[PDB]
Amino acid sequence: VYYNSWQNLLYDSNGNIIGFKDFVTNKTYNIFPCYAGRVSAAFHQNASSLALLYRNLKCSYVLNNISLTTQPYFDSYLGCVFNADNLTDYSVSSCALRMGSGFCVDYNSYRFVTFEPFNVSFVNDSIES
Amino acid sequence: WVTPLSKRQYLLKFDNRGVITNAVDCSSSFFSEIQCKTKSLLPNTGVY
Amino acid sequence: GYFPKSGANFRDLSLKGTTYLSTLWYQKPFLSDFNNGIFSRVKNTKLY
Amino acid sequence: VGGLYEIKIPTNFTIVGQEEFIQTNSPKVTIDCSLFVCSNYAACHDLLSEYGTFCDNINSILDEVNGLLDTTQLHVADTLMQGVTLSSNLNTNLHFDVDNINFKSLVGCLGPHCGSSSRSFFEDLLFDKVKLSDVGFVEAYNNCTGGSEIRDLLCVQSFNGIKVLPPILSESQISGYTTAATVAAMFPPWSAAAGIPFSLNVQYRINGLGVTMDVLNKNQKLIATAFNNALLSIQNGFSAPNSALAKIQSVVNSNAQALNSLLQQLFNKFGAISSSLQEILSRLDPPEAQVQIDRLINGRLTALNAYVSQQLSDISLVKFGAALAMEKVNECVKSQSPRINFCGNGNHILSLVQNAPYGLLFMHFSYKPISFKTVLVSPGLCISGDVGIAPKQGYFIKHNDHWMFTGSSYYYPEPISDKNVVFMNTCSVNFTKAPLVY
Amino acid sequence: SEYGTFCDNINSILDEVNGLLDTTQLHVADTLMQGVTLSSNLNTNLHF
Amino acid sequence: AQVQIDRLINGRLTALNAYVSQQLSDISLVKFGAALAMEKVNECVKSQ
Amino acid sequence: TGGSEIRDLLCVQSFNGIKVLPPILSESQISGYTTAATVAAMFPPWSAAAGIPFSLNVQYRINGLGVTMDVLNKNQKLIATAFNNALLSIQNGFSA
Ligand SMILES: *[C@@H]1O[C@H](CO)[C@@H](O[C@@H]2O[C@H](CO)[C@@H](O[C@@H]3O[C@H](CO)[C@@H](O)[C@H](O)[C@@H]3O)[C@H](O)[C@H]2NC(C)=O)[C@H](O)[C@H]1NC(C)=O
Ligand SMILES: *[C@@H]1O[C@H](CO)[C@@H](O[C@@H]2O[C@H](CO)[C@@H](O)[C@H](O)[C@H]2NC(C)=O)[C@H](O)[C@H]1NC(C)=O
Ligand SMILES: *[C@@H]1O[C@H](CO)[C@@H](O[C@@H]2O[C@H](CO)[C@@H](O)[C@H](O)[C@H]2NC(C)=O)[C@H](O)[C@H]1NC(C)=O
Ligand SMILES: *[C@@H]1O[C@H](CO)[C@@H](O)[C@H](O)[C@H]1NC(C)=O
Ligand SMILES: *[C@@H]1O[C@H](CO)[C@@H](O)[C@H](O)[C@H]1NC(C)=O
Ligand SMILES: *[C@@H]1O[C@H](CO)[C@@H](O)[C@H](O)[C@H]1NC(C)=O
Ligand SMILES: *[C@@H]1O[C@H](CO)[C@@H](O)[C@H](O)[C@H]1NC(C)=O
Repeated sequence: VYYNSWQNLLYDSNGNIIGFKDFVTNKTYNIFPCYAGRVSAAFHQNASSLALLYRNLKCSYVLNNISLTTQPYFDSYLGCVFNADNLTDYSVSSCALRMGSGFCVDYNSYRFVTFEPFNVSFVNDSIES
Repeated sequence: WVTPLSKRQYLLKFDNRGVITNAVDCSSSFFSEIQCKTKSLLPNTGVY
Repeated sequence: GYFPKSGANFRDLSLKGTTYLSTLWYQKPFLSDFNNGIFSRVKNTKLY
Repeated sequence: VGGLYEIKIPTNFTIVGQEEFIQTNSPKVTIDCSLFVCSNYAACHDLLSEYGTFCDNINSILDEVNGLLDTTQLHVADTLMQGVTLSSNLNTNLHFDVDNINFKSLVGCLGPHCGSSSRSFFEDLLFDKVKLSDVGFVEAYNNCTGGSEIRDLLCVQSFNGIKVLPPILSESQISGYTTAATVAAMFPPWSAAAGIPFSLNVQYRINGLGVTMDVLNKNQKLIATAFNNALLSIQNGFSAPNSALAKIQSVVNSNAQALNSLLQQLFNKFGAISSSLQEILSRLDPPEAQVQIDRLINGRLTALNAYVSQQLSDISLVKFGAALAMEKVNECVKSQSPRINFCGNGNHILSLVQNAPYGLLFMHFSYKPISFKTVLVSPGLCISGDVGIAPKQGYFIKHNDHWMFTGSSYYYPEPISDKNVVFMNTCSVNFTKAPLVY
Repeated sequence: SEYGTFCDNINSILDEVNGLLDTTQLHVADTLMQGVTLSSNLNTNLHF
Repeated sequence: AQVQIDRLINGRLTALNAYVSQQLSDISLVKFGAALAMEKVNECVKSQ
Repeated sequence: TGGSEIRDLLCVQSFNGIKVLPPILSESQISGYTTAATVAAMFPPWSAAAGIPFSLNVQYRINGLGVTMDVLNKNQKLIATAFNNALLSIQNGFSA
């Protein structure tokens, strides 16, 4: 509703264009940047392939808008993981491929597993006097 | 009422409908300089 | 941009006559230098 | 006056709680130097490749810095878990208070059957007031492809190659470690409480300040209620403009400010015709576009070197803070080291720890005098065959025209005995003469 | 002015540094004064 | 004059960034020294 | 701005925008705090000296090293003289 008769471009504080009104149709659009980002690749010297993490992307978005691949995939907490088996039920006390938030990539194929470096010592003695 | 124009730097504030509600002539006074430095009409409490 | 200087003065250059015109009305300081430009604030005199 | 001095000795007391946040971690900033300097523009990536290793150096320093943060977070978690032994019969759904002291708010879910719910009510109340924790950053970046009309600066930073990664251990794991370290003082084998019940440890710590045991073991209910009232006052204190919560928010704010300044460096012209590579490459051909783009490359690479040098300087302070927090876990929470103002100010009784965004929050509990009696005290007596005696953690006082001892932190006259005395084979000068004693 | 935020960054880092020094000097003075209780009868012109 | 002044501006801004990076490094050592002095006030002067 | 013919480098630095500001607490205030912390050991309630007279604190600290109490409370004048001689040696040692 903000475009007056002499106005056709919406700018931010930095001087990027972020919206416009089309001179022919008078339709109004917001402009958003196309997605840009890195791939976090985990590699082990004893392996022939990478485990790939697309941080904060759901696998449907990666496959539909970035690239199709033949590799198996799943939606982990950190984002879409390719070429690793979802085994967060399993746990490891040491990890060379630390992904964040207590998740680790382990290699035998790759596994995506939880990192739990410390334990409590347990005894079966009574708590009560 | 008439006053001279010249090439000057202003802070301009636009509201949520794109009207200029306020302005600051940055070199006109010490408080105007604090407003332009902080890009705000009411700077935070502090020593500048 | 081309803006007024904040804290400078406007001059009320309007003149109202009834019959006689003063020859001083057509000299400095009324006749004024344009330089870069001028900003005007004008009262709309709404008669009936 | 004679051999005696006027001293104010406490006649009543309470327990007071004091919060202390110590930063042990910071947001793991990672920069893609190539994406930051050149965006999607091939003509810039060509020129940037003729600068050679500068992006490799920026990436290598940031990877070292982030490895120092990861190693520090592991060393803090190791320090929390060191020596902790718990009973497998322990169930925090039923076991939450002992000896009239209530720990229900300090203890989360224990064991994996409850999942990531191991955050305590105290830690929940502390995390809910800080938007950009680790899970806060993960949710903000998850929303960048959500199609939302909200233009989050975190998304704009990430699309320009500036991103915060999650820490190697989630805050829910650390909250599990602070929960386990807390319950390790509550129940046998008491592995964090010197191998004795928590209330007895509190009682012996207060007695060590110069308070007679005879008041302590009759006032045990009043001491327990003072203790859990202090804990409730700490919890309620986060709703006010709390200095610990202000410090935690200042960690997030200083990070967000530094990233915002680094993003604003993309819009400086550095004496080129424009700050936009789109405008340069749509105005000039390669021979002149090169001259403009090279000014932008030098500006942006200078801004990255400045940001890197600031980041190295800041992470040195984060390592110093984490080393202090590990020292307080060891010498205030797991044990009571004989160091006066180390574990907070005043007559420090005992300390407890809870997880916090990018750090640990310690609660220090102190013996606080409420009211005082002015009394005349002797620092020593000369008795019998000029044998000297000095009081242990206390004073000699005249009571009913008879010499008696009192503890220095609580007025309670009790008879003089070898239990509360240091002997000397000769009394010093200006010790009060008392031939009738012993 | 075409280098934009460079001087703003220099000023911001030095203001942070000087705020760290000020906070440190307060914490040292607090550490000196912590727990100090003196008699109001004390007068160092006679008691030394 | 612009081409020459721009070399002076780059030289002087580079020198300020170097001085800033040195100042941050030095103040980290001042904080470490102050933390030690508070520890000595507590553990040598006010107690043993 | 005193009009002196002396060209102090601090003035040239300040006119080029380089200036040292004073600290938020003056060194006079800090010397007040160190004075207060010092007299807190001299007199009751002895709040910095573990709640006992300074000479007794000194004697007990020396005894803790493995010195019998008998020689300490017999030689108290010699100990006090050694102590204030050490303090004078520090003050005089600032002239070297
Ligand atoms: C000494 O041993 C006794 C018996 O083992 C302990 O007494 C128990 O103490 C708990 C508090 O920690 C009492 O819980 C209270 O229950 C009422 C409801 O009945 C509730 O309203 C209170 O808020 C509180 O939770 C418990 O009733 C009590 N049991 C008995 C049989 O007296 C005592 O704590 C031990 N320690 C000391 C220092 O006395
Ligand atoms: C797009 O918007 C413009 C501006 O409102 C429209 O042009 C005006 O249309 C009215 C009504 O026909 C005329 O009275 C004006 O003279 C036109 N010109 C201007 C500059 O106002 C235009 O008709 C709209 N077109 C469509 C397809 O919506
Ligand atoms: C990845 O693997 C984990 C572990 O097997 C899955 O988590 C379990 O999911 C089922 C069904 O929702 C729940 O009943 C369990 O309670 C979950 N366990 C845990 C530890 O959370 C997870 O669903 C898998 N995710 C994908 C996308 O494959
Ligand atoms: C930690 O506990 C789990 C479950 O009992 C076990 O698989 C793992 O080997 C333990 N690791 C260590 C370091 O104790
Ligand atoms: C505790 O564990 C030991 C070793 O398995 C066993 O001998 C003992 O019977 C157990 N006691 C209980 C109560 O489970
Ligand atoms: C100690 O102080 C509390 C709070 O004022 C009061 O309830 C209690 O009765 C007092 N006890 C004595 C012995 O004065
Ligand atoms: C992320 O997006 C969802 C849906 O719009 C919203 O409910 C949630 O509050 C958002 N969280 C953040 C941190 O933006």
